[PDB]
Amino acid sequence: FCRFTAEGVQEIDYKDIATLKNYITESGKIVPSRITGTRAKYQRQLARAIKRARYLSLLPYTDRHQ
Amino acid sequence: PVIKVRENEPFDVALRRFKRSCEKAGVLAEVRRREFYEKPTTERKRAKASAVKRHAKKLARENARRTRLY
Amino acid sequence: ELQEKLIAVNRVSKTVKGGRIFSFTALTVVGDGNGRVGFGYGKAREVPAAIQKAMEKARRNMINVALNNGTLQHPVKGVHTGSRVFMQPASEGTGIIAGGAMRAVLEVAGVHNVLAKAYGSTNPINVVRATIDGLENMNSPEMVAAKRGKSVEEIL
Amino acid sequence: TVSMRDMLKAGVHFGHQTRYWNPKMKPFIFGARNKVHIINLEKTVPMFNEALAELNKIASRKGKILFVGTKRAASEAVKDAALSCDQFFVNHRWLGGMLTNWKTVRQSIKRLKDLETQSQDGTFDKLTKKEALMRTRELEKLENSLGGIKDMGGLPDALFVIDADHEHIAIKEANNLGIPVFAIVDTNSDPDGVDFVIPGNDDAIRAVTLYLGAVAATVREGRSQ
Amino acid sequence: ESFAQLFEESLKEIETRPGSIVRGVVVAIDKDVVLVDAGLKSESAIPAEQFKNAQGELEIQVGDEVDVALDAVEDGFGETLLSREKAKRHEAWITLEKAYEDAETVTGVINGKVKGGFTVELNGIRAFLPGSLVDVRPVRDTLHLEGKELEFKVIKLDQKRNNVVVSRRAVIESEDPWVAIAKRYPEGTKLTGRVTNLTDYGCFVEIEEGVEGLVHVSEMDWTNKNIHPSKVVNVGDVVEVMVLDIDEERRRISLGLKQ
Amino acid sequence: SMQDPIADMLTRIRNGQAANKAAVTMPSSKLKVAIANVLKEEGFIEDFKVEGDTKPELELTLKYFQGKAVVESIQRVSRPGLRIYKRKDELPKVMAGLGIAVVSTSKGVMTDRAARQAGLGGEIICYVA
Amino acid sequence: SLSTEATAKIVSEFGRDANDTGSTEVQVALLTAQINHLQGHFAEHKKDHHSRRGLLRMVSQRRKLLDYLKRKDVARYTQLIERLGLRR
RNA sequence: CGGCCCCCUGGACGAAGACUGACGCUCAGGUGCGAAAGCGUGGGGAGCAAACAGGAUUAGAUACCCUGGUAGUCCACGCCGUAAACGAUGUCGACUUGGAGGUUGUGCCCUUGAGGCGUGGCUUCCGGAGCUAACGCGUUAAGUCGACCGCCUGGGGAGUAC
Repeated sequence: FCRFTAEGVQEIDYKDIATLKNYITESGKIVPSRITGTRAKYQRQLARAIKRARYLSLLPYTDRHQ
Repeated sequence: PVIKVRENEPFDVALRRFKRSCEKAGVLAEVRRREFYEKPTTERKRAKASAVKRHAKKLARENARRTRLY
Repeated sequence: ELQEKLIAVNRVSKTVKGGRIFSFTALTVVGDGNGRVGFGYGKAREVPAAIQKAMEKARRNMINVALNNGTLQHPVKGVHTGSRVFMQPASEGTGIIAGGAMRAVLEVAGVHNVLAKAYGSTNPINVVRATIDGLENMNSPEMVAAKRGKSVEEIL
Repeated sequence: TVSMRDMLKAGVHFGHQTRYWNPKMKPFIFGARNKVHIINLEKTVPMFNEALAELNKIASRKGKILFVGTKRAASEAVKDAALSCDQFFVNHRWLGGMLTNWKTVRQSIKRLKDLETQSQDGTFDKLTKKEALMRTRELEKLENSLGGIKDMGGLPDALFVIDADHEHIAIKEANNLGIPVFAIVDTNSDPDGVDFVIPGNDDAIRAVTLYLGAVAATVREGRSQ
Repeated sequence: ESFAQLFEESLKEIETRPGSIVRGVVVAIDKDVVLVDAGLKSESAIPAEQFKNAQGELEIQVGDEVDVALDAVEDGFGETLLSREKAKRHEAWITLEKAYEDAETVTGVINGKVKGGFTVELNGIRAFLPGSLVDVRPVRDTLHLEGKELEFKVIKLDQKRNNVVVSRRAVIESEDPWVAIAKRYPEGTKLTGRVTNLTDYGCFVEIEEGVEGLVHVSEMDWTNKNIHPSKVVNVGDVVEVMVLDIDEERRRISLGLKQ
Repeated sequence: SMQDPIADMLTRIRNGQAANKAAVTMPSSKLKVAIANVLKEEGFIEDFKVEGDTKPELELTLKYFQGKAVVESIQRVSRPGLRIYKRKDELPKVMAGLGIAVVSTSKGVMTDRAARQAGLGGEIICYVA
Repeated sequence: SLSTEATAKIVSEFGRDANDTGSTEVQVALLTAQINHLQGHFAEHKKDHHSRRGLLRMVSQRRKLLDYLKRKDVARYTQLIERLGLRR
């Protein structure tokens, strides 16, 4: 039950923070493709986006850090 | 697993919640894993072995199920 | 009318808590001196019983073999497990030139004239089986004609 | 004799799901509707007719027919079919080596008969209560197993089967001895052991009944002849 | 000939996949198993509990016709998913009928809110609606004679996840689950959910528009460990459950049943 | 790479026989066609049919008598690795005359017996039984 | 890889029809250009072994092509090797 | 071969077309790449840790366990050329029943929805015929064949001596 297949997105955006936030943990970790049911191709992209965000301090690497 | 006790929340409940959060995180498990160095080979082996086991559980057992026990 | 030859008898063991339980295997083969052959492999605590069992086995599940006179119709290979066997038709008078278990099967089958070598393993049980297979597969001229949609004179 | 329309109504044309099929049943399959295999009734019917004819012929020479169906849905029905044409049957679990090992099973049959006699004709009664109970239980067991085949005497001259994959042991036994086999063979089943294959739905009850009934009729006809 | 080919496309034309065409004739009844034949490869093992109406006893003898459902084929041997869901489509059609004249009228009787909306029951089935829907104003049916007779006037429906809150009394008055997972959230919002499969540690009740709930084994009852959930509740049944916990991240809404 | 077309054809035929295939198709060649014709004459296949202009496909129609296959055995003898040429006296007898040996001679491809009759030997293509 | 425009240019020059592209000579030219390009890269990056494998393969292919040309038609080959400046 | 970014760069696959026109397959010698450890010169050195030291354990304990700990692991440029370098399965091509997946394209179809019907590439498991000493392999063959190469000929002595 993938979101990105239905939406039909060409590429996942690191700037689209809200969207990312659904796929990240309360502890900051990226959520598995088993749980979200994201398609494999998209999942990787999502992960990459998240990573990018983390570099730009848009998303946090973890809950504890400060 | 950062948590804040809600207004008029019991202590025990809060504790339980915290525990749940911890479990979700898999923090303890992670710690256990990083206690000692696992050779790459060993890591590989476990992963594949585990996978195999899972597969066995899924299919062979299902086949067994079709036939009644008594 | 049926002739029956006990090829081999072998003592086989099973280890148990006490010690070794021994038993006997009898390999026999029976035939009517024409196409019909059948081997039987019987097992029992005593020899004679085992032999009897083998004979009984043989007598059922026989098999027919197309024989051009006293000999085979063409050179035929037969394999089973280790034992791979070649047998070749031969002129009247030559006799059964074949070794061991193989000979016995031939004799009962009512082949009188063969040139037959057992390559590979010569484990009696396997070799007899191989021989049987060879015999079985061997097609006659008439049969071949039938298969091919021709007369016997067309094939020669 | 049996029409195509009737068969269709029954649900003969339906088969098993596509993942459970046997590729040796690819000739008898027509297509796949809703991911479920459809048996070709154009190829089935003539075969069925032929089988029926064969059965009739067998009957005519005083042949013994054995009706096998241990599905438990069509156990009631097969027995009924058997009884209509006063033939023999195995509606509960086929005893491994019923036919191949007849001589042992002949003893069992005899025992059963004896038990029955004791129950009915003797009228002695006066038996220790536990012992009596045990005896009764034994009788029940025997009846369930060998009730249809108690009057068979020897081996049957033909073997009608409701499912080939389910009764493979029986089929195998029939092949070893050389008894003609008349199997109803769904898409999942193997037709190679069967002599007179009948491509049709083993599972559906109405279809099974239909299959039985025609066969019974043919047997009766043969007997009459 | 092509008689059969044409007959095949004919029979394709005169059936469909869902429980739509009321076709299976009940051809054997035995407690506790009904069985039909809707022109499928095999007969359904129907429960008796998809067919007794509103007080416990059976309603349909031999020959009677209800459609069932489909799109799932062969678990080993057999054919269907149950006809009772069939019924849900009919209910949906009646609810939809409202749209035409902007007013669906039956009877709705709603005594109380498990999760903030009185429960309304139509015919055999009972549904849960959000808190406003029960009353047109602030009237509140707590002062009304218990389990009172009105109809239902619809207040709110969730359109994906099936929750419908309907309007008792006042006759005169006339990606997708997981972003905004804050609706049934706040601590204990009770829900009505059908269980799906009980995995010997769990029960898997999950209804609210493409989510997954567990109610695992610890609550379920008021005994902890010796319980074995298959004994204690059901298979395929709409029950009392509420959230107790949502993680919108590792989609594990952990519902409960001891409440 | 494809090195021996005749051999390949033979293999295909064998596989068809094994697997109870009605007809066996392959890319056509003149030699192959000739072989097919020979087989037909000798009665191991039902019929052969070449079809196409640019890249034609030879289609043999295999034969089955009483369930089992007709072509009991079919081996190449000459092969690109190691060629076999026989003189008319040295020509073989497959299955003691019951089978045939396809032999390519100066006067076209023919069965061994035919070759013998003619009074000429050549390249031994395949044994068929 | 070789840029599209460059490739096109190469094709036009060596190819008779300019739509042809698959002409042996054209192919050789294409290979050669690529090789030349990669020389610069490999001067810089001596440990890039994986990449160098591809280059080697390309070279081999080119050689093969040349050989083919030689047996078929000598004059053409000679011309080609004058144009490209291939020692052999 | 695993954070993220950029620069240079090799291969794979699909979609249609268009072109070249057997240019192919395999390969003794030859050439290159080739884990870890190891070597050389120059850097670096957190953690880990051969060696080493102490503390235990023990009959002993030149080990396992504990506390420390140096080469090394890291980088640059050279050398080494071996591993259960394994799928213990040479490379290339053709042919022979099926099922359940994964991954990555792509054509059509009302995408009426996460779908429906195909068609390509790579890939995991199960299993048929056949094969196999059996175990098992089974369209990714260990089946049926062809082309080329490599290699084996009882165990030890020995992959050692010269």
